[PDB]
Formats: sequence, structure tokens, C-alpha cells
Amino acid sequence: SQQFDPYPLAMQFISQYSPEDIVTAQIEGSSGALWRISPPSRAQMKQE
Amino acid sequence: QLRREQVGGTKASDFLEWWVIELQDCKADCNLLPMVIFSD
Amino acid sequence: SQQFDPYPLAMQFISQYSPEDIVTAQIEGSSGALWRISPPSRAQMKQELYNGTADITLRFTWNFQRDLAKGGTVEYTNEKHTLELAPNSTARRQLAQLLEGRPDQSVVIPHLFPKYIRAPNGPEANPVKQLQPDEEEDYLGVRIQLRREQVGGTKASDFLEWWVIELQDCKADCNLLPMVIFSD
Amino acid sequence: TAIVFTEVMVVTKYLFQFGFFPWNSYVVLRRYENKPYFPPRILGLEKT
Ligand SMILES: CCCCCCCCCCCCCCCCC[C@@H](O)O[C@H](CO[C@H](O)CCCCCCCCCCCCCCC)COP(=O)(O)OCC[N+](C)(C)C
Repeated sequence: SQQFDPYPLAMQFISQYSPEDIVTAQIEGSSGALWRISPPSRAQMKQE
Repeated sequence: QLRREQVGGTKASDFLEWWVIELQDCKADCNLLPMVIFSD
Repeated sequence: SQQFDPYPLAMQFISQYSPEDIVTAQIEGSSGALWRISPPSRAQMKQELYNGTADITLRFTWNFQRDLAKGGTVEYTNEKHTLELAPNSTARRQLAQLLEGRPDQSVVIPHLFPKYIRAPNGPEANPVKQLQPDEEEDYLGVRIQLRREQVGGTKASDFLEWWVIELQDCKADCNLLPMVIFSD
Repeated sequence: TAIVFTEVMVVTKYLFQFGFFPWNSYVVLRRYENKPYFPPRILGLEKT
């Protein structure tokens, strides 16, 4: 709320929601799986 | 970004690939992307 | 409509639907992903495909996801076409040969790809009974093939495999399979 | 006038009936199968 306090529309929107009703999703960036693509489709990707 | 890892021969299929994405302006949690969502 | 104009049942069925209510799904044939199977399970596949006694099944399943914001309750409509393979028949022996690593071997499974499908408001995307009266001989055939790619040692696990399927009678769009579906 | 009108109507329908006229091509007729406002149908000159 402090971060978005100057703005009126943002402030009313955030005020509308309870604190235990908003969640932060800490999606990992690097923790992915192997990229699986057939070599022909990857070559076509690069060429296109 | 794309990460490679040699295994082992065909050139491009010769080794493992995966993808790493990170936020544009990251200081210390570069390996993490927050996403705040409001659920009614 | 012109293509199916002589037939009465087909003509009434097509007339029933609006032109902006039927869609063609240009599912790609060759643009697949790597076939991932554990080496023991692949070896067991090949061995059971050669020296098997019980018939082995082979199923082709379609599944349409429709937008749920337009009303309607069921959100997925799916159905499968199951084809049996009797032991030592030509197709099963052909597949067992296919897994051997031949460079340009191919197999043809007759009557597997139902071209015209219907997607009702229920979870049964049955193939149109009418446009394909035979219901088993009107299904298109599918040419299956396996592609290898050397990497690099164990022989069969030494290199990448994926599968490419294409329509039985293809001239220029061989890398594409159309699938016309009527949605109520 | 009733007798004359019915005679003229039967002859006119017979003349239009012929397939050479453009309205009747087996394509226009098929698409305009149940549309009530096809011009021949409204005028009664449509071929069945
Ligand atoms: C699709 C649109 C078509 C439009 C057609 C419009 C036609 C509307 C009017 C219909 C014809 C007019 C009839 C009016 C008759 C009034 C006078 C009548 O009473 O006289 C009769 C006499 O009538 C004549 O006999 C026949 C008249 C025939 C008129 C033909 C008109 C054809 C019009 C064609 C129009 C085509 C339009 C096409 C548009 C695409 C008396 O008969 P009677 O004396 O007791 O008979 C004795 C018989 N005997 C001698 C053997 C004993």
C-alpha cells in the first residue's frame, strides 16, 4: 500500500482486498527441465 | 538465455540444451521471478 | 457441400451447421518432440512386439479444449479410436522391424485417422457417423515412421529417436494432417 | 378470371420449370433449399 499510495485508483483497488487474500508466486527462473525438440524442428526454428 | 551442456557426432544435436529466464532488472534474487496475484 | 452433395444424409448434416461453426485443425505431422522411453521399456516393447502372443492395442486419441467463458459446462471433449494388432500379423511384424534402426523403413496402419469429427456439448467427440458411413473403411490410413539422430557406447540407447506420422495418401502437404470438426 | 388465371399460372410454372434458366443450376437450388425468400419461391416459379 505504501508503494502504491500516491495513486488513487491503485489505492482503492488494493484497499478492496484483504491481506490474506493476495499471494506472491515465487516462480523459479533457472530451475527448468531439458529443452526437448526434434533436431529437424530446431533447425527449422533457427532458419525461420 | 540458453544454456548448453556437452555430452559425449552431429554438431547441433550433440549436446543438452535448456532455457533460463530472469527478470530484466535483478540484483540478488536473479534466480527468481515474483508474481503478485489478487484472488477474489 | 459440393464434395458431399450427392449423398442425402451427409448433405442434410452439413446443411445443419453454419460455415463459421466448423474448423479445420492443421495438426502437424513431423513437428514432434523427442521420444523419451527408458531403454528397458523400449527393449521390452521390441521384444513383445516380435515374440508376443496376446494382441497388442494401438490407440489414437483426440481431445478438444473449448473456451469456458462462452457458457457451457463441459470444457474438454475427448474420444479415442482403438485398433487391435493380432500376433504375427503384417503390421506388428512391420513395427518390430521398424524399431530395428532401419534408415528408411516405414509402416502403414490402415483406417486409423477419422477425418470428420463432431464436438457436441457433451464429453463425446464421436466421429461423424454420417460422413463416414462405413465407420471402419472410411477412416484414413496413417504412415508411421521413426527417425534417428546419432549423438556421441550402448547400441540402441546411443542416439535420439522421434516419431513422424503422415497421411497415407499425401501429395504436397505431407507434413500436415487436416482434421475437420463440427462444433455445436 | 379464375379460369384464365389458373391456366396462365400452370403454363408459367411449366415454362420456368426448365433447368436452362440460371436460377436452376443444382447449386443455387441446393444452397437456397429452405430459405423462404428465394425470388422464385416467393413468386411461386421455383422448380420442384
Ligand atoms: C405470374 C403472373 C401472371 C399475371 C397474369 C395476369 C392475368 C390477370 C387476368 C386473367 C385473365 C383476364 C380474364 C378476364 C376475363 C374477362 C372477360 C371474360 O369474361 O370474357 C370471356 C371470354 O374470354 C376469352 O374466351 C378468353 C380470354 C383469354 C385471355 C388471355 C389473357 C392472357 C394474359 C397472359 C398474361 C401473361 C403475363 C406473364 C407475366 C410474366 C367470356 O367467356 P364466354 O363468352 O362466357 O365463353 C364462351 C365459350 N364459348 C365461346 C366456347 C362458348
